[PDB]
Amino acid sequence: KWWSAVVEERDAQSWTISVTTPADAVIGHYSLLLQVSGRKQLLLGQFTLLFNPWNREDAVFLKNEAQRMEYLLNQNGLIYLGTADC
Amino acid sequence: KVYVELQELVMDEKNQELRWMEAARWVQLEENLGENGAWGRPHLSHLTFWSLLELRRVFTKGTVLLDLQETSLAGVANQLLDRFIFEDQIRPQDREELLRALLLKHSHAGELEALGGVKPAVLTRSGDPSQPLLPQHSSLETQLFCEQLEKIPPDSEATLVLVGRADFLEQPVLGFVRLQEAAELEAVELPVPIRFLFVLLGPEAPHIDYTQLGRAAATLMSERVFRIDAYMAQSRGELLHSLEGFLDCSLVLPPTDAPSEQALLSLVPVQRELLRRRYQSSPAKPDPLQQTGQLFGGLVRDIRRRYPYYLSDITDAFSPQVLAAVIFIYFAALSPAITFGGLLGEKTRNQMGVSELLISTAVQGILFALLGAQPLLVVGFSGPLLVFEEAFFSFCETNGLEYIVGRVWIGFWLILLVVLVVAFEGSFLVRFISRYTQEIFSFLISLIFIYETFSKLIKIFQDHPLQKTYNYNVLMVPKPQGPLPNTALLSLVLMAGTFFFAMMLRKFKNSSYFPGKLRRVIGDFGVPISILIMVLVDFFIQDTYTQKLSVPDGFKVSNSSARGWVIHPLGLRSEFPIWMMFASALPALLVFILIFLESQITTLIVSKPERKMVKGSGFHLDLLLVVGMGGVAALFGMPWLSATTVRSVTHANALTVMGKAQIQEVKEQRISGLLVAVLVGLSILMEPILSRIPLAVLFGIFLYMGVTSLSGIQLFDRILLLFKPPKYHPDVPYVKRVKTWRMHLFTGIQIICLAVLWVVKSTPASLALPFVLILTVPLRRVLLPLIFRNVELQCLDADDAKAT
Ligand SMILES: CCCCCCCC(=O)OC[C@H](COP(=O)(O)O[C@@H]1[C@H](O)[C@H](O)[C@@H](OP(=O)(O)O)[C@H](OP(=O)(O)O)[C@H]1O)OC(=O)CCCCCCC
Ligand SMILES: CCCCCCCCCCCC(=O)OC[C@H](COP(=O)(O)OCC[N+](C)(C)C)OC(=O)CCCCCCCCCCC
Ligand SMILES: CC(C)CCC[C@@H](C)[C@H]1CC[C@H]2[C@@H]3CC=C4C[C@@H](O)CC[C@]4(C)[C@H]3CC[C@]12C
Ligand SMILES: *[C@@H]1O[C@H](CO)[C@@H](O)[C@H](O)[C@H]1NC(C)=O
Repeated sequence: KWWSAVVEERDAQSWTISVTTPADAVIGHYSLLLQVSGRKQLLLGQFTLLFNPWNREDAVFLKNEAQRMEYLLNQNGLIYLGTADC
Repeated sequence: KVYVELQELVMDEKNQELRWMEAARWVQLEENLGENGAWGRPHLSHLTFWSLLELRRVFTKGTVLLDLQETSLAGVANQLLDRFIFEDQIRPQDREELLRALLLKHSHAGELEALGGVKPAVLTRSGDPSQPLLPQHSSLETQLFCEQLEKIPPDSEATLVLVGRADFLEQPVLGFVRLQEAAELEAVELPVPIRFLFVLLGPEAPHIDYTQLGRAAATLMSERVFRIDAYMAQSRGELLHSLEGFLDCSLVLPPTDAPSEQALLSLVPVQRELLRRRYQSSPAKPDPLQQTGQLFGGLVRDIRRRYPYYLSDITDAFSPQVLAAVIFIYFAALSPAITFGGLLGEKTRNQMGVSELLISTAVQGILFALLGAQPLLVVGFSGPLLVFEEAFFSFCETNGLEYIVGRVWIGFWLILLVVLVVAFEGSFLVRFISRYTQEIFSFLISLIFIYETFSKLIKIFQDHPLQKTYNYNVLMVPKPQGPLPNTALLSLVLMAGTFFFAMMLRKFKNSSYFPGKLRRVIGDFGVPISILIMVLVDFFIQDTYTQKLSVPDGFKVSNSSARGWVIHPLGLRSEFPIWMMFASALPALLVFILIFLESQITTLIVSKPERKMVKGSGFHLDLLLVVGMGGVAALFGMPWLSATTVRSVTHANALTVMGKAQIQEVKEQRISGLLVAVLVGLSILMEPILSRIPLAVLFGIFLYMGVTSLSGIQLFDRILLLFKPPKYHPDVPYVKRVKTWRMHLFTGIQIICLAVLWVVKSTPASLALPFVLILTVPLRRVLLPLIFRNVELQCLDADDAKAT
């Protein structure tokens, strides 16, 4: 439920790592770095963290999947103009 | 070949009068006229892409007057403009002003300076020229070739290319004229008749530079295939067909951000094939350690490699850095000379002494600077040579043998040995001495130098111990006969002070303080400045005694009753035995191995590729010079010398110019070593100056040279990496491509070798050090691959510091 990482699959040459972030994490651009003992920091890469309407513990949690696609994923919107009777 | 002249319509500076001025000329190769009034360097013609694109466009709709019966520029221009109008290329209202422009005065290079120069002009409907409106671009040919006629054959015919800009024109126009008979015109001053006339008029337009247009037309006329086609063309299409083949065989070179010679020479097959295609239709046809297997081949190649640089070897020394290096290496070669000469005189009963060593060092250094292929080496006496001198003296005194005559015969054998070695190119065995042996030897020699300097300071302390009470009335001749107050402590203070000042000025050279050039200067003279400061410091303390430099009284033999300047090989007082004349070869053998190893390893260290020496180093000439000079000096009762490592490394370092951490260049010249040798020879007459220089200042200088000579040794760097954590380790191939423990095992094996050599040097059998050092070559070449991979050895033992 916080920042964490676990190796899920591993061969002799690579680790498949599952990384979690907290449900109340600060959003924005992130840098991921790896510290090996006896070694200096190494930048693994960059990722962007966003609010999560799909997560129950998030403050923006939306109960409905249809509501989630409509109110977050749909880029084709409708703005209603005119008058009340037209 | 034919003459092609390009003239451009320009306006002058004094009367603002438009006229024609020649901008370039062609006799196959193209010459351009600069603004100064002189012709630039002739060059192969290169064309812009836009000039050829526009030349093809105007030529396609161009005006051709072939076999035209005119013999004057007025007659040609009248007919050319008459068919211009007939071809609807210019309007009849334009004929009057265009004819006025063509039959103008054609100036040449003889009146550029007489006039006020020329500026580009555009013809207007009014007579006065218009200032060009498009952005001006200065000619690339003028900037590159100009900012600094007998080749015309008698039967050759000329071509005139005229380019001009007129604002009152719809589109650029090309007029091509081939006269029926080659005639002389007032436009060309040269006495060559004109056959062809190119006229390129038009308005200012984008992507059209009329100077480049004229250059393209003149280059096309200068081409042999097109010119033959031009002579035999009876229609415009035949000229057009020849132009298409010219463009078909042209090579366009696109811009690149990383130009190189090798990538450019990858187009040699393309250029050859294009030239072959062009002429396939025309009737014309297109017009230092290697072994050579030859006696004295290495010596001759060594001479030919370096002797052409002799003029630079004198002029490159005209810098204050060279003078500072002279002042440095003078002391650095004089103090060991005095010390070793005193030891030689003490051991050999003054048969060979200080004066002999001084004169031998001077003469041999002068000759080596004048004739050596690597003049950065310092030639002087060394420790192993002293050990050989004592061993040979003991042997000669054991069997009742004269020592100096045995030295004469050893040198006589040395001459034969070095002649045989050079005649068989034996110096190519040096290539088997890799970075392993070189760095081991350099590190050992620097450590020995530092240890001996500290031992001299320690001996000063033992001679003058710190005690509560001293005898004050002690005799002061010729040296302290007892302990003296304040002597050892002042020696320590002087040594520490001169070392500290030298290191501070070395850091000041690389610092960011003061004007940089002044800091670079001050830093170059850092060792002389420190020497002067501490010499003054000891000068102003008069009561305390410090041991000073002592030179021989004069240029006399060190022992008048034993020998003269010249030694008789048959004996001085007793007849020299016959058997020793042949048995001198074995000690001569040992001396040859000692001198060969020391000198060639020093040459390898000094002339490394990472040291940025471009003048070359000769491994055959220098060995021959050093050993032959030693063999000759043996006949005069003088020591044979060798290219010492510490002195030569210091000499090369004092001539190295640093970049903005990275080696930039080295002042490789013959004057610095020559001046050091001359000063060493003159040191006898400089007694009032040298007698005020204490030995403690020179000891601090020696410590500085010892700690400085470790800069370029990877063994020292890896030993430091032993005390340094891996994460800190630098980005070098032997760190990034070799495991840390493997690198440290490599360093530990080198350390074991260093300990073995130090132990060997500590025993009386210290003359076997060259052979044990040689044994490190079979180590690296056989036993090291048995525990290290080829990758690890390439990364660790790299000749030029490469990542395999
Ligand atoms: C000894 C001078 C006495 C001071 C007299 C007072 C007058 C005085 O010396 O200052 C003005 C003058 C300014 O002139 P300016 O800035 O043009 O001179 C720069 C200076 O020579 C640097 O050392 C150079 O860098 P580098 O090292 O060659 O890489 C740099 O060249 P570049 O490489 O950047 O292109 C030069 O441009 O000098 C100073 O730089 C300030 C240091 C004051 C020096 C004070 C030292 C006590
Ligand atoms: C960077 C510049 C160099 C820095 C290193 C300093 C080394 C100085 C030499 C000390 C060793 C030495 O020489 O001591 C040895 C001497 C001699 O002993 P002895 O019994 O007379 O000798 C016996 C031989 N006989 C029988 C021929 C006489 O001991 C002394 O007199 C003791 C006093 C030592 C003073 C040390 C000065 C302070 C050093 C610390 C500074 C940080
Ligand atoms: C390589 C150099 C050292 C030459 C090798 C030395 C041998 C081969 C030669 C060189 C000069 C020779 C000497 C020249 C002259 C004489 C005088 C004669 O009445 C007795 C023999 C004697 C003394 C010779 C002995 C052999 C000798 C010593
Ligand atoms: C010079 O040589 C002589 C005799 O060969 C010897 O007696 C004398 O001690 C030597 N001089 C010196 C200073 O050793």
